[PDB]
Amino acid sequence: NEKLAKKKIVSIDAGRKYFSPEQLKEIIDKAKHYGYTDLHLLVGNDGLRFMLDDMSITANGKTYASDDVKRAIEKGTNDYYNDPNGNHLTESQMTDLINYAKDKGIGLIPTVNSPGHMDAILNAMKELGIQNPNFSYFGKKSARTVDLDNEQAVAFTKALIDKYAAYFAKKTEIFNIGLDEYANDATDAKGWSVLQADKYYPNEGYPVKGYEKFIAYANDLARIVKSHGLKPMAFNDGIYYNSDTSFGSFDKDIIVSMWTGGWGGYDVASSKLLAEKGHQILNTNDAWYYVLGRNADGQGWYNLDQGLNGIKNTPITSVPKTEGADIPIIGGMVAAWADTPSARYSPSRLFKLMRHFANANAEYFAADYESAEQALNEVPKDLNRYTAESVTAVKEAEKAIRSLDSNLSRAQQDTIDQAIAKLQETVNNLTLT
Ligand SMILES: CC(=O)N[C@H]1/C(=N/O)O[C@H](CO)[C@@H](O)[C@@H]1O
Ligand SMILES: CC(=O)N[C@H]1/C(=N/O)O[C@H](CO)[C@@H](O)[C@@H]1O
Ligand SMILES: [Mg+2]
Ligand SMILES: [Mg+2]
Repeated sequence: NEKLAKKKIVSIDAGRKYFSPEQLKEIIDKAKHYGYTDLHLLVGNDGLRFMLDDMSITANGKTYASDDVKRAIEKGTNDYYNDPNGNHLTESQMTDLINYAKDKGIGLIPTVNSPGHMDAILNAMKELGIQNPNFSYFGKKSARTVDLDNEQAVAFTKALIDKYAAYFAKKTEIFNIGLDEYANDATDAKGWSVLQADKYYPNEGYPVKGYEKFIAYANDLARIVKSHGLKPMAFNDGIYYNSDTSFGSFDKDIIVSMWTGGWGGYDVASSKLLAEKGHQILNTNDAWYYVLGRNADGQGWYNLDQGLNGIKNTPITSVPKTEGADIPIIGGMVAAWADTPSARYSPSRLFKLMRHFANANAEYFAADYESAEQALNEVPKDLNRYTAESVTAVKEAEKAIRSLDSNLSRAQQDTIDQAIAKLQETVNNLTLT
């Protein structure tokens, strides 16, 4: 029961790349079928591909008009990637999508990423007329990351997150504020080091109070999200980067999506340290990542074969960087990404990844009762014209299906399937008096 109670989530990068309501519905269908609990839909991730009906934003002592914010975001997204399939989901489409998922017992968790992976928002701010929103590192400007010294750019971004969080209030549980990979383009993936550097290496031109300002920013977004009754979530890499607790403390109410154990020269906090600090953890192990278009061995990092191997070899309970500690989890999340958003989206490949994650951790995933429900619906309603003996058999087989534990896992699917087969057999054996 502890296993089935955890979240099982599929994540889809619909920030970089357009996904239609139809495509997303198909993903929800498969998520439900395979025993998942939630769809994690990035809508702000480099591109920004979700537009509310009212996008007016009040910040910087004015209001930026809804139609101007919309045009600025559409344009800004296209400058990142002008997807021939579409630009953004509308509010009507999102509301319907959330309802469609809810009716299948699937939750939706959105991400609108900042202060990194926000290319489109930075573009949109410039189109509105806000100056120099981008972070720069010794003359190299980030296309993805806002400068936390820029009060006007920061105020706008916070007000945009508030606007989205207000929409998602009461229709979702968790809002992912992201926070991953600060200035990864401008700093060669050393952005957290750069933000912390001035404290330890002063008078060398590193950003003054960089990391301290990042903690304040993260905590302000957390406050914003919490005000709407949503649980804030964020990726782990910048949270106590280098295990450094001396700059300040992160809001404990931020759920940590633990996706990386770090790499050479990129020393992230262990999941042990994060749990000890009082954060709940969603295991988002990059062992299971799939980047669209990288479809076989040799086709690059996070290719489909690598992800399928990661799923086979790294269970849902194996969290990045545990230090050998027992790390509790709220659930696990397998993620598909669109780093090259011109890549073809292949539903079958995504569904293979999803199916493998479910099968490899089958005790955690809900069983499928849909065919059992259908089988019961197909039983002839009136049995009077059949022999007592053949009728009793059908009634007992029906009882057997209705008696199944309603909380079986995917590991126990055969119990359900055998019960369906028995009912079908007894119905075919009904004999006219
Ligand atoms: C908003 C919406 O379309 N809801 C439908 C639905 N959402 O998943 O599928 C159910 C069947 O599974 C239908 O009974 C619901 O009417
Ligand atoms: C939290 C996270 O996963 N961040 C990035 C990532 N960094 O290595 O890997 C993915 C796959 O390349 C990218 O799509 C993500 O934007
Ligand atoms: Mg650009
Ligand atoms: Mg009926």
